[PDB]
Amino acid sequence: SLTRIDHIGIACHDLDATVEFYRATYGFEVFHTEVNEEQGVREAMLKINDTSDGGASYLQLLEPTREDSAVGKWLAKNGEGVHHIAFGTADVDADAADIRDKGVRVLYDEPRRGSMGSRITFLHPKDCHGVLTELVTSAAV
Amino acid sequence: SLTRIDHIGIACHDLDATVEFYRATYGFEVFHTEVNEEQGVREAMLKINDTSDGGASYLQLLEPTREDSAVGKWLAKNGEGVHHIAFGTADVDADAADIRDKGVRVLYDEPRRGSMGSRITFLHPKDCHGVLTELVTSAA
Ligand SMILES: [Co+2]
Ligand SMILES: [Co+2]
Repeated sequence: SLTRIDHIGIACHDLDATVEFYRATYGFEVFHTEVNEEQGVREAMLKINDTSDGGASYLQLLEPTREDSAVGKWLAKNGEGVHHIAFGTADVDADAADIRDKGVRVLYDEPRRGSMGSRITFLHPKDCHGVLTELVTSAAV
Repeated sequence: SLTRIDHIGIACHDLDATVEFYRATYGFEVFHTEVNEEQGVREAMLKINDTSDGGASYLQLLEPTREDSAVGKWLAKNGEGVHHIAFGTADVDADAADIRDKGVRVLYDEPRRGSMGSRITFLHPKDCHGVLTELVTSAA
């Protein structure tokens, strides 16, 4: 079951400049930063609030680490801005299987590693009225 | 201060078809629907979760009622997709004034009515690294 907005993915050319913009303008601190070599992105999560399902809502600021990354190619085409939205669930595997069975294109055959040890998958934006959509389960405890 | 993600604003050609997609695919349902002739939209709010500041987070699906709308013009140029993000605050007026004073332009000189009797304003996307950013104070 999708029970929260987990994050908004925001692509930027310069992660350190964009992080400083969110910090200086709104007072939002970096919760966690990491590099995902497989995706070719450096990410900063800014925690905005906690959620009623036990999770949290973040801004996920993303910079490409190389030209051949999905995010680097998206930025070259569209400029900086909102890249994707993410919904949280206790069961990414079951939800992804349910949505694939409805005919939605699921970009990965199985969930992959995401921010802070999460497991994630994506839905094709052309099946989601133009919105690149991520499904997220937080790290297991 | 900005204490939650209040909503994601998603522009679409056909609100009813888009709502059915979110209902059928994710099991979301419509919390509130309204026609706003000032903004020139029809909008549906789908409540996804409650938030730790006492508010809630929504998807806001927006269809144009006329082509001379911020949203109607944006769809012609961009196609369907994410149009804005919105942050909740207890005092939209105070936070907009503080943010203007930092050099980020505010699109309205005074806040306007938004969905569900909220009080809203927007920050200029070219001052926000390409993200059209709304500030929202919910009704009592
Ligand atoms: Co993400
Ligand atoms: Co809005």
